[PDB]
Amino acid sequence: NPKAFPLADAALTQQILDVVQQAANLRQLKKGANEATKTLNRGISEFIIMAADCEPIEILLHLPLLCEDKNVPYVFVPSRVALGRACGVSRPVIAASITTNDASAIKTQIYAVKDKIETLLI
Amino acid sequence: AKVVIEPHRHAGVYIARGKEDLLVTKNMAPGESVYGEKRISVEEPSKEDGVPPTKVEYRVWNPFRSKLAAGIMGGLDELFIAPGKKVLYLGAASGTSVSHVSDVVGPEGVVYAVEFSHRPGRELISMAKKRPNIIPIIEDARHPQKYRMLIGMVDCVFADVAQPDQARIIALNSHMFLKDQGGVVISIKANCIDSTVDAETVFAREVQKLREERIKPLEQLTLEPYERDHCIVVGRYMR
Amino acid sequence: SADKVDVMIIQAIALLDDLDKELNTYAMRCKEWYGWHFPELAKIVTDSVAY
Amino acid sequence: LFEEPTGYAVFKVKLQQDDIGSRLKEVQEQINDFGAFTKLIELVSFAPFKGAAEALENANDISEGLVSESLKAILDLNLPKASSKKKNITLAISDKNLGPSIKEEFPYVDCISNELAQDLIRGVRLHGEKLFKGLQSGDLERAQLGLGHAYSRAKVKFSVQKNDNHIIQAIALLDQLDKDINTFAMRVKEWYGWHFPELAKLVPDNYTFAKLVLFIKDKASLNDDSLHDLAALLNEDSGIAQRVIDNARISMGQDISETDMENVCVFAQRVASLADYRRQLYDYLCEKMHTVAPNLSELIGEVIGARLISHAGSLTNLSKQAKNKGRISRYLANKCSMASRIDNYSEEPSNVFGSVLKKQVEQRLEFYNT
RNA sequence: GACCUUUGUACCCCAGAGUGA
Repeated sequence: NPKAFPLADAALTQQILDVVQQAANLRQLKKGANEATKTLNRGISEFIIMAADCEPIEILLHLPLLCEDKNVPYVFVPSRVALGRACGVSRPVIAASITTNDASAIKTQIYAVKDKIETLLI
Repeated sequence: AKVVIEPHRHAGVYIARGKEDLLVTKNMAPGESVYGEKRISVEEPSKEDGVPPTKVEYRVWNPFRSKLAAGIMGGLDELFIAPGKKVLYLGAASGTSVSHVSDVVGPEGVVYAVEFSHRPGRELISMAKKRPNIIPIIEDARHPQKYRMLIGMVDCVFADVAQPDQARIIALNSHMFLKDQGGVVISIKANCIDSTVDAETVFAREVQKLREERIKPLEQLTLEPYERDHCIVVGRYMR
Repeated sequence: SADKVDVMIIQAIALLDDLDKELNTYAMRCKEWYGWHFPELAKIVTDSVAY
Repeated sequence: LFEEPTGYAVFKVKLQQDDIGSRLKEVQEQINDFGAFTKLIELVSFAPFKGAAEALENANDISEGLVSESLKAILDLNLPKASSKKKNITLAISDKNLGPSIKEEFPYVDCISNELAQDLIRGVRLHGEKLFKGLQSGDLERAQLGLGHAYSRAKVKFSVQKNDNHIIQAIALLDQLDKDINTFAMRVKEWYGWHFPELAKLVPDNYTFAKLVLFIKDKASLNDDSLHDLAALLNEDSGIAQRVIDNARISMGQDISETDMENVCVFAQRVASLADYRRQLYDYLCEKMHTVAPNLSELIGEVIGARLISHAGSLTNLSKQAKNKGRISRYLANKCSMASRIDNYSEEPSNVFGSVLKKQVEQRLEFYNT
């Protein structure tokens, strides 16, 4: 029935958009459910961001099944326009993937976002 | 192609030799595929009358995709799951392990699968239509008293559920549905319990509260080649 | 006859085994299909014709 | 205390009387004795479900702390003890939540659940087979298996879009049927190639040729008129029938008896059966292709849809995956990947999302030209 | 007493899991 769970609140959404902004600054970001599915195959994916205003929505339902197979966190965001904007990118991106790097300059922000997401998934 | 296959020390798990150390089991489903695994066909047929030629395929078992094959390749002393027993399985994430546990429990043995996330459950209903030994029972794990009629008494319980609070979950299942002197095997993901602290104190209090519920641990181990920051613990009930 | 007909046995016994191959082929196909509705039958009755 | 608890299973609803438990405490004599004996408990009464529809509906009720009415009827047994509520009976069960329900419909009855994992309740289920007093056991654990199928299958599945393998069986059985058509077709064209060596060089069709050998059996009577066989399937004014008049005169083949021909009538009837089931099954594949994957048959039609899902094995398995022609084929790959994920999820693929998707394929189809 | 390989014919003319303004 809901099909839009979990959907994030306000300050977590802008927090995620800022983390995606520095992630696009550090080329540690994947753009597209095609690419995101490939990163879920290679096991390099930290977590997955999906949009809620994508028409249709059922093209994006494969990512929770593949993530729950791989035990990977995921949270919906309401805008695909702002989700495109946080990529340093001027046309919308429906879904983005966070890649794995322990040498990442922004790693603590990624662990805090995974703390909020993994808090919300339970 | 050209490999040879021997019976290992554990009953029900078969070793494959030898241009890679490979771990295989017998498939009771002819020519099925669960995740694009590759199958090795080796037979002891007969060209004589009265006996038709056998067709036997074996399935490899990725230790990256399951925790138990990673457990066996890492070295582990005994396995409580053998031909003949009953086994209660927790965690149902993709059903990939459930095929191999269904292989190792034999056609005598019964596999009991538990999940609450309703969308992967239909896959296991389909595999239940494929393999006639995988019995799904779909419910929240936290209330096993809600399906008191729905399962028998079990020799051994395996838990692969990542929670912050799995200790009460195996407490209720262990107090309810387990036989005397059975086996309890628990999987642990490190950061699921806590992440603000070392994993090792989490291991100590994990074995501690595990020991408060009348469970004797035998040996734990760390899986450094295969799945980093992850450990499995093997113990007895009322030993 | 003009040919001294004996070749038709050689044809027919070449056809009979392929007929049984189609027989257990389509019988197992029917078992694969009908197993959805009623799987518990093949362990009890195993013959194709009675199936 | 005043104890008289209830054993619950798929196996019959049973009321058992107790003598006394151990008010003695948790040591390693009483637990290890009561693990395996387990006398001090006797079977008073019981009642079967014996409805495969009945048991599951009851199982949701006990699974949600809700009583059934046969449970009230089996809790109508205290009469030779001269009363209820002089008893102040204490029940002990497995559920917390069922307690306040029984206390609601019974003020006569004290009802607790302490202890929740009271080991006497383990003492029933660790020795249950021996208390099958008049009860079967053979299909009883089979009712355990299938009733577990009934619960887990019941709560999430309603046979919604079942054709994840039926389409694959249809295309595989169909293709092996066509290979089996060419099998008998070569044998019939060899056979009538003996008796009449020219019609095999005339009609290239298989089923047409099979009916021709089927209903004639004589190379001096096969014409459009006297008798009429090219006035029913084909018309006599065709360019074939004049060559049939041409061929029925100048034949020099072997003249064979009827006994050799009746076996060939069996062969032509086999060809007729094969053509029958392949046309009907082809129609069925059109129907369920229109049903279970509508947007895919909007895009690429029936055949490549059935073949590609026949590669992946299910629409879920196709769903989880990902010289100036491969731009078009790549575009079709992406949009068919999208349409598959549409068709996977519940009856919004009944709409025309794939139709405007094919309109986008028409737009890209305009785009490669310019 | 004790099915395997070669010649000729038809078809296919070979981006998917590639890369990522």
